Amino acid sequence: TPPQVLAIGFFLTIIIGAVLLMLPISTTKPLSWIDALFTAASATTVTGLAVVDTGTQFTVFGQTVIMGLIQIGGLGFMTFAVLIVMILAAAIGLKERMLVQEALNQPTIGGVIGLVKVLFLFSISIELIAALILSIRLVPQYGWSSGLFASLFHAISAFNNAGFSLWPDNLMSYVGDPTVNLVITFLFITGGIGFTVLFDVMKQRRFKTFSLHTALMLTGTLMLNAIAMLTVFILEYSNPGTLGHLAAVDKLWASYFQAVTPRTAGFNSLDFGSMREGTIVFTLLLMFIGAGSASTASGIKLTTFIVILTSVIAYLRGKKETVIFRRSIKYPIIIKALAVSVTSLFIVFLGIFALTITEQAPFLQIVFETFSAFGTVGLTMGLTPELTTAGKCIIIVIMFIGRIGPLTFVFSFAATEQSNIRYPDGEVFTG
Amino acid sequence: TPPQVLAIGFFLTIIIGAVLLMLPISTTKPLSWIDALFTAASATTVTGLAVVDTGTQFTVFGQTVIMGLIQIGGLGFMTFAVLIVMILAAAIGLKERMLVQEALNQPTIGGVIGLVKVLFLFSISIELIAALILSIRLVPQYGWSSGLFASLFHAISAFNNAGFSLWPDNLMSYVGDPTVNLVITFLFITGGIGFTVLFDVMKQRRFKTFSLHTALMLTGTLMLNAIAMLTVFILEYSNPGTLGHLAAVDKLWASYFQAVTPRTAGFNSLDFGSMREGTIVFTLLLMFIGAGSASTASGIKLTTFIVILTSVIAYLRGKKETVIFRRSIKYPIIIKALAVSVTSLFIVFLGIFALTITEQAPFLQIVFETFSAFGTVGLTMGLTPELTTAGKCIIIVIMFIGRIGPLTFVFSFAATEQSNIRYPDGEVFTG
Amino acid sequence: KQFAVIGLGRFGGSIVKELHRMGHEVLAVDINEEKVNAYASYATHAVIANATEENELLSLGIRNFEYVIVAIGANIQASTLTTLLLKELDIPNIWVKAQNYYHHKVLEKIGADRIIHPEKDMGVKIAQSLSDENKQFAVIGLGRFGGSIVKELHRMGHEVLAVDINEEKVNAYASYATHAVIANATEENELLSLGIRNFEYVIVAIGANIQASTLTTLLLKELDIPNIWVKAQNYYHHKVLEKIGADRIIHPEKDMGVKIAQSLSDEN
Amino acid sequence: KQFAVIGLGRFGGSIVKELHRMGHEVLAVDINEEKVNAYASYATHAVIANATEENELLSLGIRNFEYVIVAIGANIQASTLTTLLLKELDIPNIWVKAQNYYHHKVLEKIGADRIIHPEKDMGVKIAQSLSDENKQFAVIGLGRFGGSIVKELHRMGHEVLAVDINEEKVNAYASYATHAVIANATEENELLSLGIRNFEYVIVAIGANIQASTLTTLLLKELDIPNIWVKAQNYYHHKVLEKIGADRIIHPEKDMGVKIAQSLSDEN
Amino acid sequence: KQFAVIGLGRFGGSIVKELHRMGHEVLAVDINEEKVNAYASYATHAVIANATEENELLSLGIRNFEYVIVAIGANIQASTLTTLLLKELDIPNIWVKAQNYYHHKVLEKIGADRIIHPEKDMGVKIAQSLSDENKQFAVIGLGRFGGSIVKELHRMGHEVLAVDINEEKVNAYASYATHAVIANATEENELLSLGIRNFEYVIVAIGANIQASTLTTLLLKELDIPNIWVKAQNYYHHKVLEKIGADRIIHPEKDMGVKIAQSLSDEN
Amino acid sequence: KQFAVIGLGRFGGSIVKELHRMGHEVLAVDINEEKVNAYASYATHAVIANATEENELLSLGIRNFEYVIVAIGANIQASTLTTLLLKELDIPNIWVKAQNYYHHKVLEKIGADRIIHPEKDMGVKIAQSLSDENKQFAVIGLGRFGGSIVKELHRMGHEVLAVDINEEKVNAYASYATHAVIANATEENELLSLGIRNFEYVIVAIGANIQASTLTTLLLKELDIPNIWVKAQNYYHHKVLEKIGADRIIHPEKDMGVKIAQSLSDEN
Ligand SMILES: [K+]
Ligand SMILES: [K+]
Repeated sequence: TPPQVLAIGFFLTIIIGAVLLMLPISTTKPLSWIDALFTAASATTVTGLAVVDTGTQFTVFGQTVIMGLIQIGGLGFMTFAVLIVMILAAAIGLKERMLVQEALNQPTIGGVIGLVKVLFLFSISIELIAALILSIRLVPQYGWSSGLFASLFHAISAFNNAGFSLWPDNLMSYVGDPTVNLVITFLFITGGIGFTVLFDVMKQRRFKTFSLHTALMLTGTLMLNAIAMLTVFILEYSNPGTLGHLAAVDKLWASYFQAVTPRTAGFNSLDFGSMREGTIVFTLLLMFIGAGSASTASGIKLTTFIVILTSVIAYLRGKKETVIFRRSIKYPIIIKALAVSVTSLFIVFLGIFALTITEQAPFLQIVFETFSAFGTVGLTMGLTPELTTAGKCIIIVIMFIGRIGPLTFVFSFAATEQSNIRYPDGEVFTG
Repeated sequence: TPPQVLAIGFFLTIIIGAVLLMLPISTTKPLSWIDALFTAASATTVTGLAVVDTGTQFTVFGQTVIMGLIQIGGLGFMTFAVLIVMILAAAIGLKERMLVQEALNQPTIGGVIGLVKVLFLFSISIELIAALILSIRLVPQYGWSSGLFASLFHAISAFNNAGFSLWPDNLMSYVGDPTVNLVITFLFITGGIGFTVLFDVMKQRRFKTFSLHTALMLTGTLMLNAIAMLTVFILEYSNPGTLGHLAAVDKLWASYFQAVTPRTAGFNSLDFGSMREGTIVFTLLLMFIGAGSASTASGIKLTTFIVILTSVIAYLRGKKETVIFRRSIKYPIIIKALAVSVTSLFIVFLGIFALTITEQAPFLQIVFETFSAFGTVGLTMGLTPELTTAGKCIIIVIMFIGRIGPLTFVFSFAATEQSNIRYPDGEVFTG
Repeated sequence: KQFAVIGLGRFGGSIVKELHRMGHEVLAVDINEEKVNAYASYATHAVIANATEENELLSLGIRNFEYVIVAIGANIQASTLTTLLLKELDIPNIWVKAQNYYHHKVLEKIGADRIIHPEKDMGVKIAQSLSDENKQFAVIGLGRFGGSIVKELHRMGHEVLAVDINEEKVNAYASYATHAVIANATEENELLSLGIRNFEYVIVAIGANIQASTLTTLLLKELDIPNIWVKAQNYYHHKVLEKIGADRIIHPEKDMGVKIAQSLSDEN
Repeated sequence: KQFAVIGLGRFGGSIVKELHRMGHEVLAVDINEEKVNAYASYATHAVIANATEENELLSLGIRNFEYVIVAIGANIQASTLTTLLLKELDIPNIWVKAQNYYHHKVLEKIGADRIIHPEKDMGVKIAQSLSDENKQFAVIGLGRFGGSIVKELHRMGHEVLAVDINEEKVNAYASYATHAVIANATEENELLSLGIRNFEYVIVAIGANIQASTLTTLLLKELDIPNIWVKAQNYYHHKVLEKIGADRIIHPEKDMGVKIAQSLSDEN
Repeated sequence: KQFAVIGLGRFGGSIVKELHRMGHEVLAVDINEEKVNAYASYATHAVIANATEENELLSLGIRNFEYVIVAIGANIQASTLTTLLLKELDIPNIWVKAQNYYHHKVLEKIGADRIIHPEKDMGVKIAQSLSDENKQFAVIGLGRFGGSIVKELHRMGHEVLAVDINEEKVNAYASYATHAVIANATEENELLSLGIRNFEYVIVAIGANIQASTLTTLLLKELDIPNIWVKAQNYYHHKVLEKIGADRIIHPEKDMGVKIAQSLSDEN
Repeated sequence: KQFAVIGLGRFGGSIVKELHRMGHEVLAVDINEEKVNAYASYATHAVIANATEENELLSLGIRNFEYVIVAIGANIQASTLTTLLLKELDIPNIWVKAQNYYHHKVLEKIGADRIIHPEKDMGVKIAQSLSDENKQFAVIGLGRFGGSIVKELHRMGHEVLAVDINEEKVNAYASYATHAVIANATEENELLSLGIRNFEYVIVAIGANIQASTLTTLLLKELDIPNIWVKAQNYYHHKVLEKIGADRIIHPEKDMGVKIAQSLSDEN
């Protein structure tokens, strides 16, 4: 069924792939049974964590199989299951049309087969032209054996919001590189915004004719980034460790990128293990709230935040209803928003709790790791490599649960119950 | 007006009292201008924090004025303003009846003058009989000059959930004292449960005839405590620092009390500065959610939690409505619950952020301090004494905002706006 | 000895019919003649008159009657003014049929020697019949009748699964029954989901819309409900409900009159 | 000196508004708060309470009021029981708003020091305004108001062309007017054929269906009717009827209250 | 040259009246005679017949008419079957009055040489009158007419403050107007809060409940609205709305017929 | 071979259920999904669509179906336009459910290969069942069904005591039955006075008000009527009527579908 399928199905691409890389061909140094079912699950979830380094540990075989897993979930689990029935066969009833309506967040089922072609085709479209053309501009340095691949490997990870970098220095080497900061940011940003805002702006193209949702994203997306670059720049300005000593121009490529990478991007322009405690904080929240619905990965999509927050902002005033852009928000959207909200938190809390005891590590890093793990953010304060075994199995579940969304995930093993009889009023205070 | 009055009014009892103790009579060692407007605000908020020690720094004058401030807010700000018009005068219109309906969380105004007598009278009732009688049983040791006072000072603080202990060892001296753990716990527990559950069980006295709210409290209250004693006992069992080395019976007086004191109690049976990282975690959440509505202090009353959580538990299933104890919960309660929920968090986050930079202190303690500060919990990982000035003014606001409740506090400077015109539907995804 | 009933409604008619049966003089009398006609051989004296007019009360030697019964429904003022005039003729014991709560109060300050609530007073009696009849109790339709049973049974200390179509009533009866439920007795899934099958005694007190009263009992009989008691409205309702399988049918107005006709008889 | 009005209906509201205007203390009070709110600055004391409860009447020191006004419409029992409780507190002068005829009688045997019929009592006054205003009289709509004018004017000895939509009323007013006619004021040919043009004073008393009241006055203003007096229902009815050409608009409930508010004032 | 209009509704009547005015032969004809009577001197030939019967279409030499107009409202089948029969007689140009969208389609596959939507087609014309009349535009009531103006004006590129009582319509017109608002034009605070005062052109297209149409225009005229255009229903609505201050009144059915009566005339 | 039924009404639903039973492919499809859901396992293919849209008819490969059934009741235009679109795709045999007489005509000029009148066509069949079932015939309720029996039986040459509540129908059936009578089947004296007891076959065809249908059959069973045949409305009507003593119950819409489902099957 629609939910379960995406639950146990997406679960297999991780297992099968956890052996596609644990193979003696893609692994130079011995890949422990633990650090194999992990790194293979981080790429498929487009999370940005890994027990073992990337560009090194893995050969050309362990770096190619990672781009295939970072693509599978980069559009959803059912975004690739309906694309193998039209290019090889054709025609699909209302039986499979209800599956992609759950893998791209769609309120309609009567029409999700025909789009299947466009999505993936459009995927490898902006992934190639922006990688092998614009990303191979300043990367041909390492030659053609490492300049051709390294420029294509990061796009399938940049646009998909993955965080899997080739060289050990997760992009940290390109601190103020104009091409990098400009090329890759455009990849995970748009790739990050819901497929709606992606498709919307296309045929709509009007400065006004943008639906509530679509119109929302653009505003919140950009707007927020402004508060993000301002935060990182004000706190990590004097920080001698990172950005603090960079020039005048190089300080913007760090604040900007670092204020845009927490969006489940997974790239490091600097190092989070050497930044003011305050900065790291704002991030936990900035990485908690993903970016976009249909997006390409996230724990709690931006939209959810806006709603929940703004909706509350209305209560403190009086508006009997939560109205946005003079186009009121129906009641349902509220309860679901709340649900998805408390869920992410309730879980992330279960992790930060089940890890502080599992491994003797700092507290700030134990919390930063959890939020990032559930939101497939990629940024790690340097605890991913030193993750014990006990804390791995559970952590593998975090990224698993986070990427799969707390809602569409809970609907699987949830015996839907239908109440037909109402009950008496229940008074209760909470002020 | 009802809201504002409790806002700027309760604000004065702190200022006025901040000088009633900064006086050369109640202060032995010089009381800095900073560490005076603080400790005086912590008692009035019944929070449990203090820049300077209690029983020491303050003389018999600085320890008595603290009981008066811990009493004022122990029942609310308007719980003492309507009691000075019936014992000295009598008769009150519908003009003052709308004020105590906001200081004890009441949905009715037509009848809050007559009760005024009962509440306070009933207050000093269980406060005396349970202090000067049951608490002076095993405390007459220090004589009558310190046995008569020390047994009356902690009750006005115990029943009111204050955390202000006389001796430097915040009750830490009575680790397994049967009289202490039994006498004081009963004080902040009941005193903690909403006045409703207090008044309810009285005239109702039936095992069933308990309203939704009242019926709720008892269940959640006890039930939760079980999960609390179990948690503290499982984590701090082997911990050599605290409880870990205590005998067999002394290990229960610690797990129990420590699993009951986070309820904005403020008493230490052990030390939080030497406990497994995991334990401290569960606490931040256990202290975040207060205990009861009408209660006597708390950031986010237990009720709010239940609702919000359980309400979500229904969504994941199907019940078109959130029904509790076969007595469904109306829609309103939901939105308000959410509001009060996100507010506490949104704020506590602002603090944890505005402190990590203000003072060079650990992260775990910076988060534990905030949650406790906004929920007037009393438990401090030993950072209260070492609180700088910059982080004080703001911290004083935290406790101020937390105790006054995020709702009844925001309604003051909130220009109530009334929308009369509806708007078009606004589609938006969040899954 | 002297009996006279004013207002030949369903109630006032069930008393002139019962008393005459026992063998007691009954001065039946209603405003119009439509009823007074059918009750020409059901009472010692059938009279057509209006209880609000003085000369009509006097001319009827109503003063000789120690027991006057005002059963005129609807127009409360008719019920009141009458009892009012009656109390002026120093009528020994005046028994009146009140409609709502306030009717009770006002009629009480006038001098009404007794007030009867056909729907209310009956429910309590049934709530006594269901109790002495034996565990699982459930009453559908919280009308005046169905409400006087959930209130009485709960009083005695018996589980009562109260339930009405809307919630307006179900709310006021949240602490008047073991379980207050808002539902429609015509829907199957609602009857099932409410574990109504475990109830040996189901009470359909839904007034008005007879079909609601019928269909329900109809569904009930399908779940093999041991004993289904239903509140019938008119004569035909009795018949139809009888062919459905209704284990018992009650006529609040009718059945009450006979009881009162027994109270007035043993009263002298 | 002590004034208190119970029930803030249209009538009870037009008295708390007028008395406060004159400068007299008015203890306004209605069952709910919806009305009590809008009258917070229209009376000496705005109170939300139910006149049937004793403790509420006592706690409100209602005993100190020599003039109590029960204007609670609808639920007659509310009007009665109240006056009933009032008479118990030995209230000097209790004035009550009766609904129908019987309400008059019953309220009279309770002890009501005075009863007012907004619709009725007003018609007689207007029937006095139309008389001293000059010959040709005609009243449309035989409601309670329109009926109290055809009855009064005929009494004085003035020609009254009574006429209502149906015949039910027109029948009982066959000897209560110079000419009883059954017709619909919205039809032109019916207005013409009735020589309504010869009437200098037309009275549209048709209640309910406002459009009936309006359209009529509308047609009337077309026949150049000298002075058209119409019975408006709500505020807007006043405005609209004013832009049509209505030579005069009357608010039975409203205009009456102000008169009573004058009777209670000059009464002490 | 040969003109014949079937169905003397408001529309079909405004064409037989207009064409006869110009001086063109009009074979007016409706199902009953009630209308056919009042149009005995409003058409070259008044005939009483049913357009669904063949012998009646033949006997009326309808075949000689190059322009047949089916204006029979209500019963769509009457409108259809007629055009159906008409197309069989090889009628050169058959113009029909469609009701809903589907009527348009079906009538289009039958052979209807032309279909007219009185309400719809008129709105677009007015949307053209308000445009060439000058900035601030707002249309109240999103009926068929009020909906065809918010759709047209937005098309042209003019700000349109669309607004209807409920939301059902306001929703579908969220992207068909500068501002879609859900409100009731009778409430003051709702008109004010919507800054309706800044609009020089207000359009009251709320059909049905005339009072809704009136009261609104009434409130509008109070805010000193420069030019208020309202959709009247019947004749009297015209008059009343005219005495209120309506800067303009439109009769979708009526005003349209005259235009068509001009299209059929200049068409030959 | 290829079967498809549009409109899952009571009729269109009894065909998708019957054909699937026999073992024939049925492309069931209705406008909404409410019905299409309950018929997901009652047809070869359950589809949710609107028969008026072209792309929906094409995309559903409806062209491959030789037998299309338009059972969409109510909105006749829906029934028409559909058949209209169907005839365009050159559908071999299109069977449609007509509502009234004119629907028959119009649907006949469109190209409808077959038109069915559930109520009408059924009565004639029953009129054949009652005939071959044996003298005294009487049909109560002259609805469409009850009217198609008094018309058919009289045709065959059998006495038919036609009778309906009002006279409107009883008038048009004065020469369509042995005896046309105006009466109400719920009144006893009317059933007796009509010597209804002599009739061995009573037919209760009174639609709507189910109670009318019931009570009647109820009274009938009391007069010991040999064989009482009644027209049930819904499922429960079946049950209740079955416990009353109904010798036979007929579902015009339901029972007809099964017959047609037999005509389409034996048709190839
Ligand atoms: K990532
Ligand atoms: K505390």
